[PDB]
Amino acid sequence: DKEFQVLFVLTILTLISGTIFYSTVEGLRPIDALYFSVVTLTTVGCDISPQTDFGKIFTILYIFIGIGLVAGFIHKLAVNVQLPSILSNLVP
Amino acid sequence: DKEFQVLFVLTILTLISGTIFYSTVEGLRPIDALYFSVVTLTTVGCDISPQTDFGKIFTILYIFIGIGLVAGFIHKLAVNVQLPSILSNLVP
Amino acid sequence: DKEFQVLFVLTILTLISGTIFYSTVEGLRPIDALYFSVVTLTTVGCDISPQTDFGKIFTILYIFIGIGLVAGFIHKLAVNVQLPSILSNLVP
Amino acid sequence: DKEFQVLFVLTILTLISGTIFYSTVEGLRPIDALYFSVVTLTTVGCDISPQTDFGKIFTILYIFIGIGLVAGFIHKLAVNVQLPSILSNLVP
Ligand SMILES: [Cs+]
Ligand SMILES: [K+]
Ligand SMILES: [K+]
Ligand SMILES: [K+]
Ligand SMILES: [K+]
Ligand SMILES: [K+]
Ligand SMILES: [K+]
Ligand SMILES: [K+]
Repeated sequence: DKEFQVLFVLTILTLISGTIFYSTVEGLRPIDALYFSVVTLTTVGCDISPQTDFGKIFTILYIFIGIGLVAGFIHKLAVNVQLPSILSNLVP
Repeated sequence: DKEFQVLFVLTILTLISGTIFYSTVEGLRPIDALYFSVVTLTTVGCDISPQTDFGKIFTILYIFIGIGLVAGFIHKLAVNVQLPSILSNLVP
Repeated sequence: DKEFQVLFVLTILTLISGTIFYSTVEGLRPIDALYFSVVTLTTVGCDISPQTDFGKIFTILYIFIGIGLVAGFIHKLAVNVQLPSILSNLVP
Repeated sequence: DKEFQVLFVLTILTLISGTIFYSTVEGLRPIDALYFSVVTLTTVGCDISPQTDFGKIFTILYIFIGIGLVAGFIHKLAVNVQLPSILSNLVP
């Protein structure tokens, strides 16, 4: 499934970029920076906000450019990969 | 309505898993753990974040795997079960 | 536009119910209770969480039953009512 | 691509309006006011809430009127402008 892999690669790259940015500029531990990237792009959010003007501007751009991609990835992780499995049982 | 029941079962199982995980690893009361699972997977969020690295990693995986499912469930709870009722009045 | 009015009425009723519930059980001012209802059902969220077990259970049910409705309402407020206006200028 | 530009213009105007409102009434720095507008309309949210009744009422209206628009803009920024680029490599 190429599109799955493609959306996966772009998401991975997006999250790597976010992890690097927030670990460097906002000073988060790598794991916390990946968490922040993930909850931002899925719109889940969390209890902290960037506190540098650079972090705020980057987050604005990051959100606008990443939400669509991660939403597409979540969609296919659910429908091209998850739906079939569901049918694997509910029909004999 | 099979698909409704199926989405319902998978959602229940997802939420049970989350309740168990967050009550065990993050140490939340069962009710708070279910709340956290629910607001996470609907992307509503809340004022607390996991504070163990295990909780953060699990939440990343949980979000990615659960959002699609709960969104589908919410869709059908609204359209295969809620829309008809609406027509039950607005047309004689 | 009937469906607009219908989605509007159901949303109003949903928000009224939320305002009453959160002003009574969580003890919020009416305006804060309406804010909480609105940011919950649009998944925007805010910096506070219900602190009674009754408020948490109600919010779980409220979210599951209301998000679909408000999403439909937001969709039509944007497409059956907002899109035409946009065309009102960008084409002579 | 006209629709892209149109959605872009309406989004810019929406965000400008939010920046002005929150910098004036809630007293946020311009950059923080734009951040608040952006995380509100993308439903990402943040760790602060308006504290004037005027800010709460405006945010209710702002959300209802803006979410649809920004969602459409995010969609096209991802599909009319981002998808082609993706094909630019994954096919020779
Ligand atoms: Cs959120
Ligand atoms: K901050
Ligand atoms: K959200
Ligand atoms: K929050
Ligand atoms: K934390
Ligand atoms: K959302
Ligand atoms: K609380
Ligand atoms: K506040």
